[PDB]
Amino acid sequence: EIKELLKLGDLPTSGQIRLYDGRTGEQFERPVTVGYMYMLKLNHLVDDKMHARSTGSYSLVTQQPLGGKAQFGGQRFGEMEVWALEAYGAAYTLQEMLTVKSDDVNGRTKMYKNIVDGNHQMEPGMPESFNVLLKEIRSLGINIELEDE
Amino acid sequence: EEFDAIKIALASPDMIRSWSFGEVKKPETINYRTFKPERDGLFCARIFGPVKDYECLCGKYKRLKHRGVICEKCGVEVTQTKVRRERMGHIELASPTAHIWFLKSLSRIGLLLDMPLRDIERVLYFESYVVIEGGMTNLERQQILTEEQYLDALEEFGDEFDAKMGAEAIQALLKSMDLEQECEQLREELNETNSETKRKKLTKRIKLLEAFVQSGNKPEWMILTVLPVLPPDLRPLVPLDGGRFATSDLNDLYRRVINRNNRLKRLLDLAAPDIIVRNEKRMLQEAVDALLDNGRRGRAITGSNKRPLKSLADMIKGKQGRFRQNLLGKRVDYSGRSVITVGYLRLHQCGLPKKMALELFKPFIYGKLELRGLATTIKAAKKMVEREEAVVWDILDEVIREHPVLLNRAPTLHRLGIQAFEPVLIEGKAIQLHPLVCAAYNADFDGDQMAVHVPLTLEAQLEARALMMSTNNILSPANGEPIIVPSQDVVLGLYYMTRDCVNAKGEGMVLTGPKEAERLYRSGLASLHARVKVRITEYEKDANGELVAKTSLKDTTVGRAILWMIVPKGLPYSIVNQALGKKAISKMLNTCYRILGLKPTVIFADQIMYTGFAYAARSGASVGIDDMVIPEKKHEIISEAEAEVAEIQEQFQSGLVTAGERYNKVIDIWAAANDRVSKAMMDNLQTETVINRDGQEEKQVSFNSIYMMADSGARGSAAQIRQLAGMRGLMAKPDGSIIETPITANFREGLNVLQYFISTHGARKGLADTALKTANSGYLTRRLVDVAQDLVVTEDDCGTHEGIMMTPVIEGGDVKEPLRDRVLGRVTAEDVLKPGTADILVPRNTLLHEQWCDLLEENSVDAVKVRSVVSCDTDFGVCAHCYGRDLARGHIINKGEAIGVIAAQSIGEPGTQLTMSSIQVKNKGSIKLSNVKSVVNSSGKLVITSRNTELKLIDEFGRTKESYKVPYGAVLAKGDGEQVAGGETVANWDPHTMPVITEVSGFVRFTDMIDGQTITRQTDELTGLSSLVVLDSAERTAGGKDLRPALKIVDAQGNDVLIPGTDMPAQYFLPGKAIVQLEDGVQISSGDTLARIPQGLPRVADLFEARRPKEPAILAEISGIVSFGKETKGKRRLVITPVDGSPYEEMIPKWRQLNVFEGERVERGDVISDGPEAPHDILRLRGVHAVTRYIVNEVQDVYRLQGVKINDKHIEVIVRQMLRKATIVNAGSSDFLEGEQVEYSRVKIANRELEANGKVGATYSRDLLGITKASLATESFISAASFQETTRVLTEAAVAGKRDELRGLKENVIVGRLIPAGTGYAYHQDRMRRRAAG
Amino acid sequence: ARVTVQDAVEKIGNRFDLVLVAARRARQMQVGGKDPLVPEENDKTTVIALREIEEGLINNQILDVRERQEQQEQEAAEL
Amino acid sequence: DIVLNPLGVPSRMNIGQILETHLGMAAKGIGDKINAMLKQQQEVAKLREF
Amino acid sequence: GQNMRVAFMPWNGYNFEDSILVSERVVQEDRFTTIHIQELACVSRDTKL
Repeated sequence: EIKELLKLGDLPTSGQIRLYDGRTGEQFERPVTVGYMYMLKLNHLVDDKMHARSTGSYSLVTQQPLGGKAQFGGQRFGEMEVWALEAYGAAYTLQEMLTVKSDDVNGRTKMYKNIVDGNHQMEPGMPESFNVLLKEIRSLGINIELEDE
Repeated sequence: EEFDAIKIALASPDMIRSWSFGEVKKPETINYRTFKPERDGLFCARIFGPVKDYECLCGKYKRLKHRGVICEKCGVEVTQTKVRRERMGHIELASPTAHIWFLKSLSRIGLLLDMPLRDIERVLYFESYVVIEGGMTNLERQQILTEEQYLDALEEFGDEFDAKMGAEAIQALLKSMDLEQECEQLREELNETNSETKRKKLTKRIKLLEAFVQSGNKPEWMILTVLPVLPPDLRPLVPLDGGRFATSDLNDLYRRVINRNNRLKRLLDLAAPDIIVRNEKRMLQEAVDALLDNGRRGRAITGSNKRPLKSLADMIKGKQGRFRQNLLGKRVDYSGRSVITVGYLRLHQCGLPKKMALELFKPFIYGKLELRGLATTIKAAKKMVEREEAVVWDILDEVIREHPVLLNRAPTLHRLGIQAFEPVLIEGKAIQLHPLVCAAYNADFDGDQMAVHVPLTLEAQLEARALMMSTNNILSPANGEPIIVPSQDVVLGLYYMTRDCVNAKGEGMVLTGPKEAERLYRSGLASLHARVKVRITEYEKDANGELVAKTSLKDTTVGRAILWMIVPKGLPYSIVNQALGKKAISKMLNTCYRILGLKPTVIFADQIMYTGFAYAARSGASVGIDDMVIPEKKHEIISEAEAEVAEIQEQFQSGLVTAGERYNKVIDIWAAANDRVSKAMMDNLQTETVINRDGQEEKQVSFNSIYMMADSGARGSAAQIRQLAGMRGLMAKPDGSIIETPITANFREGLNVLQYFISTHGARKGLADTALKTANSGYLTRRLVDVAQDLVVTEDDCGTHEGIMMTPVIEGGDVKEPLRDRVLGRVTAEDVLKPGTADILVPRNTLLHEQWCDLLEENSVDAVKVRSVVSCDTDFGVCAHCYGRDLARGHIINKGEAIGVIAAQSIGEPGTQLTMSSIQVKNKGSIKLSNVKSVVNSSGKLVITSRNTELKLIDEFGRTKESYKVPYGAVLAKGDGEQVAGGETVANWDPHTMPVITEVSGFVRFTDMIDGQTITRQTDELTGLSSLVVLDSAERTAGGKDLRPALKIVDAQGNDVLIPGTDMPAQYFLPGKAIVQLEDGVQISSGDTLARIPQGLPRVADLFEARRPKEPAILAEISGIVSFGKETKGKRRLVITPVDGSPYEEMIPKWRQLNVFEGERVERGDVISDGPEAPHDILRLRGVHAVTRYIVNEVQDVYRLQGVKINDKHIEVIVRQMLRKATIVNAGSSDFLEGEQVEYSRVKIANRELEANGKVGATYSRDLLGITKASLATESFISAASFQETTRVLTEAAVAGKRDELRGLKENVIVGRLIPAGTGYAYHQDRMRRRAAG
Repeated sequence: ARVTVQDAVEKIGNRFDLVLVAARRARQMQVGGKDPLVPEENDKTTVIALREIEEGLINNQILDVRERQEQQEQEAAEL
Repeated sequence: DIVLNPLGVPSRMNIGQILETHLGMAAKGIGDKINAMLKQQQEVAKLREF
Repeated sequence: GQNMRVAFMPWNGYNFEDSILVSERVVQEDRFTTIHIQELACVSRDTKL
């Protein structure tokens, strides 16, 4: 029936025709199937998924950046990517990704300050997420300390 | 500031009051009219600090005029609000209460007190008394007491004895005990009785007593007397926008516990009846119990929303706890997300949207724009970037340049999921990704997202440029093959243009170079596929690094000549003079890498990418209905198959064939019809092109578009075309069985409703399996990466002894992987020598790169012993030489590289893809029998009388080509060392009948078989040649079952025929199901028989779990004569009688067929019973090399089934990490049989056998644990607590009082320091140098 | 050099040390303000160090002598 | 106005898009002939017959 | 949705892996332009201040 309908419309039976390139303007080696197809515009837009965050809000209990485009949140650096980085051996990238990016209250501020001053120097710090863990374990009834030198 | 270790122990009231800055007494939290916390409440200002920084509650002292004075009006010290996150508080409990962790986790006060948990629970619930002590002999310490007998004791004795109820009773019990007396008593009385059922429990009691003694933990501290409170900000009560409030459940739990504590305090001074005070004390115990762990002891306490309140142990454990959700994995700054689109881009570039770039780098523009002096202040710069003036872009284009940016695609299965690209600014909204890295990312352009991260510091940018750049990542860490292979369009273009046609255009014309070939093709005077003669100048580096040129005239196609302008002056023209499919392109890129280097490789990859895209576009390829040809024999085949379908149905209705045979026949005929259809379709599709050139007709390879994209391997396969055009084979219903009616139709012809419904079963099955089993795959990957944290190369050469043997995989059938690739990249352990004697190629260690592999395969070497990770003698790591060359680079691996993580990632990445009588010689060779007990049968041939013999095929060179298994009591048609060709049935044996063939010849008289007690008289009804029948225990009389019926060999005089050359008597014992063939009086010759005895992803994840198989194969750990003792008491017993050593009695199943008999001799580590082999037994009996080989082979089988290739060194590293614990049999420095890390035993004996001492150290035994047990049993509790069963490991650490040297990668990741890998290794070595010198 | 780091390692002897030495150079190359011995040719601070170790002017053995001569002459000037 | 990869058809096995493409070509061809003969207005009877 | 011409052919790698190559003409005639309605709420409350 498709062949009969194409014959009725003065169209090739095989369903493919020769096209010429728009740039150079010569016929392609082989016939190319061209017809009309019903496309759909899906709800997964690109501007709804576009997002980026340099410095914004921080969570309250754990002092880490929030998540989600709606609240201008940072991307989640999961544990699989931490595994990937430590597989690479990039210890410094990991250190900044764990300390001066999210949970160093006096670390990220001075990293901001010295980046503005054009000095990309690193000043590590103790993550706040570890201090809350220490206080939580200590408040559970079991002593936890740090053996200083 | 800087520290060394983390100390964990129990906390007594002393420093638990020291931490507190006050004591809470009021349940009130915050006022309702104002919102200032009340005095001594849960949010009090004095206890925890001011609500606003540098401001008291009143305001007498503010504005830093006073630094830290305490406002006398209220009592809050003027300071920051950050301190409010660290200030502690305590609650004084009226009655002591029991900690739940040391009560319910298995019991930790039950062991200490020796009393069962049931009695402790009964006492704690105020149900039964316990006698703390008794001055009389009638009562006894630690005796339970009901109320009636308690009153009887009270009226009998009164004050002489002492019993009590409640948690104070447990506290009194813990105070009464003295640890030294138990220490000196239990150890002294342990060695009198070797009762193994109690040896373990008394050993762990001794260990707990030692831990308490030398840990400084007084056991009274286990019972809580004063309870701390968490700082208020960690349990915040913050206002919401709509005037509401939000708080953690910890506020609820604290309010409950302090309300009940105050009520108890009030009740005590009221002299309330004892039942009400007991009820209140029990309520306090339950409230504190719920606070520490809600749903652990009783019913979980729910809030106003009917959901259980989470305790403060619920929020440090599990998936949602601080460890996994906030410490290991962390939200990050300077990051973005966008959809992924295709790139013309270079391999080291990514298309970054300009709109995202200004946001990501915003501080960088601020700083650069201040430096340029364009805006006076930073706020002015913020205004400029908010207006998006031209200057901000003029700053951006040079801010980003030479500043690499990471790209992440979740899930990051392996190390390649994170790569660094040099940004290029694009007008748009989507991330442009280079197509060559899509395969590594496992990303398609169907809506997938991408996470972008920008490194900040110089060290981070340098690391991204040096290690993370996509140019550096060429070969996968799993194995040496490249990972930038062109996927689908490039290969299609190259395959299309490296073709030939018989009479295309300008054929046979001779050209002077590839340049005029390209000009000819562009001008249209010559076709792209035309056999032409082209003068081609290729280069070769036969010289010592110098390139020599040879000019020759070759016949080829125009497209192949055009390719030659891309090859980088180091490769032969023969590499382009073929069809150039996917495999060809991959191998040609690999050769370009191995011969030239890295920069030519990346330039070449980019150039062939560009050419493939351009010529695929120039070609024009489409899929149409006419492209799917249909054989004219399809309907004929279908009708011919239905003919025998109908005939088989009529045979079934006749009744001469049952259901099973009919099923098998119809399945077979349908499969044959399907194969015929597929053959016809392939025949019509592969050479359908019939064309003529100056002749009659000539048939060439088809130019059909679908065949073009199937042959080149761009997309699809020959198996997809079968169901694209021919029938859609057979499918199975969910139960597993296969539907007999096939899908005779295809997708070109469409499907019936029934056929579609049938196919939907399989579609749904596969989709559900894919959606399900990759969760288990991810869990397995996490478990694997947990144990292999600490594997970092530390030395270059540990100087160890011999390593492990290496052999090809010739066993089973044809060779799968030869010795060429199983040893490529290894290091030898001895002076391995060529087949010619005294021809040595290695001085005990060398890198087996390609040249050495070629030299080895040129010789006839088949066994090489290489250095392995498991054999490495390095303490706390491995040495580089015991590992081998890196696979991502090809050179010897350098120190500091974390090998465990890459190993776990590499063997966990393919987890998703792996969701699911006679012997005939095949090739010419030498029939070789290894470990054979040869004997001659009655026909003069060679027969076998052992099970440890294997059939080997030895070629003219000497190396073994084929291996086969021959069972005991088989018949061979050929002798040993026979030069024969393939296609001959050499070995024959009955798969059901198992013979007891006698090795010697002599008279056979029936001895020790008395009828009516052990045997039954049964005669064959057709042949008449029959003898007495021996049955098993369940079928024979128990009267004669005491002695096994033995049929010894005698002579005319009546004496035993001994073994030729040995004085041991030769007699045969008859087990059950043994019917003697020959009669009495007649005899047999050598080799003749006396009696005839008739006979996935979890599949690999269980290997690392060290799961015990359901029916393990029981072996023997010592040689000697095997015998049997006790019979038919639950299960048969076995006796081992070695020549001089001891007796061995163990347990064997009599319902399982054995390998040896009463009169046979077996050796250590031999198979007596059949079944799967347990890895623990393999380690126990044979060496660690054997278990490593077994695990490696069994794992590699699963991957070879799915066609996934992984280097073997990635399995044996994890196996090495499995074998870290040891058990001690001797003594001298430790307990009698305590478990201990093997390296600790090595460093213990490193001086007891050195000059420091003659001999005191104890000998050990290797111990294998499962992957999870190995992960939890680590010297560092921080690594274990962040994995699984956090409560248990924290309780063990608390009681034992352990400390961590912070050696592992995960521990430093949690703390936030440099990981000890790569650069962090160079930092930690300096730290160790500083610490060593003080 | 600029896209690949192949010839740096032979001058260095290791890969994990090249990042350390390059960062150590770029520190006082950027904040110290001292003129790089390799030319500029419109490059960034983190890549001119890579080019310098490509042509291998500096080494860790010689990276610790010019910084002690300067301080010793400083103290000579003070005293 | 849309260019699609031919390689996405066989491995993915969604052949219905090719048949839909052929139907679309046929339907638009019929529409083009109708529109071409309508622009000239030959006869109402001729349009009815076609 | 809408229906328009479609060609099955690899174009310079711009439809490399399920990507779509689209026209400027289809943008000119707004064959896929869509309207989105958003609601924004401003609330005035009586704070104690």
